[PDB]
Amino acid sequence: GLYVEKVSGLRKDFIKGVDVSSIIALEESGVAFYNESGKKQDIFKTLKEAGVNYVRVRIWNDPYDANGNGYGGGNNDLEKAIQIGKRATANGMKLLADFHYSDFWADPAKQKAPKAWANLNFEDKKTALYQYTKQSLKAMKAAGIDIGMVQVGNETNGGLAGETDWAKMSQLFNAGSQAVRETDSNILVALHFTNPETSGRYAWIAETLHRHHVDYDVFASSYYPFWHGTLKNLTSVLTSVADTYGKKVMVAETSYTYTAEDGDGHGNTAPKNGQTLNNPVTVQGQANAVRDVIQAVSDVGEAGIGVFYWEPAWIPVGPAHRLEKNKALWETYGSGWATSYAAEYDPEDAGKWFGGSAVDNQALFDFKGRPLPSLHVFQYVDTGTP
Ligand SMILES: [Ca+2]
Repeated sequence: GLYVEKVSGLRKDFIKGVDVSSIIALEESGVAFYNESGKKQDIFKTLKEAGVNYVRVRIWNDPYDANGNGYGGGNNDLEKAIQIGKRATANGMKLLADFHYSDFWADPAKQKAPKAWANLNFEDKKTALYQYTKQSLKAMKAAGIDIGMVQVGNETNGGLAGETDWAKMSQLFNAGSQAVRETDSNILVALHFTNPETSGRYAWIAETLHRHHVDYDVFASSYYPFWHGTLKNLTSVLTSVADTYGKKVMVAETSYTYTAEDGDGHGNTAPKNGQTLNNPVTVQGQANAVRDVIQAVSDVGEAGIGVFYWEPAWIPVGPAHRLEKNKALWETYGSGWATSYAAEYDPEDAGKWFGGSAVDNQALFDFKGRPLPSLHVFQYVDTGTP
């Protein structure tokens, strides 16, 4: 019994995607997913029947230490990207290649360059980034993966591949963009930013990108109601970018908590005090959250092309009361957000906060790998619930 009010004015070709980057690590850890009926089934087939038509995957250059131990977080590299890509294509879903251009998590605070580009002069790093993108894409193409979109960077609010100067950042952006353009004209190029609540932040970035002639088609944004202000602001701030620079807009990342419980043993990101919780922390609440973001992006008009749910299947590898036994898995398969081996690259965070999943209570599947009714949100927004 899940209610979802039809999204008014939702376009038929609206992108409904999910980012299941951790799916491979979880699978190797023994985690399994089922369907409505309760029978074991490939998550990708389940996602398809749910109305999902796009899949996002993060890609790190070298998410491993000198000895080959994954930093965790899914150990996402070009290899896993292709594995995931192939499966998505096999299920009639486009792929969104999200290049972090880093060996590990990239966000508004961490934009470290791949160890390989560690000490390279800007000129050489620029050409390296172009090569990497070009090779990576050609590789995916060879595997026969349907690539529909490419993200040049992840939440590049203040940096990219060790670069923090917007003049040099723009050049790296075009470098990656150039590779995409040469690979296929139909592929959309997107830049990803976050923190839309910051007064005039997106307006400034849009203008800056334009001043440096950065060639991109989609202006993507993250959206987590816990900290990113109101949906009215999101819609508004994105509409400006669209109207003023004629770019398509979209939400690259978003999610919500369906339970306050942590069934993994590793403390979760939400919910917590100080965080904004406009919807109840329940399956219905989570569905409302997603349905509203879709509405918010749709209200942008022609420019709003889609929404991406972030990690809807990063469920626990085992019960919370097996912490010790889980730690083993997280460490061996990198099925957690980070492994101790990531300390060499990020001694700050992952260095002494490595562990399991922090978003298992924000998935569309339960702790047992079974789909929650909130997974049907992707269909209901079209018609609604009887
Ligand atoms: Ca957890």
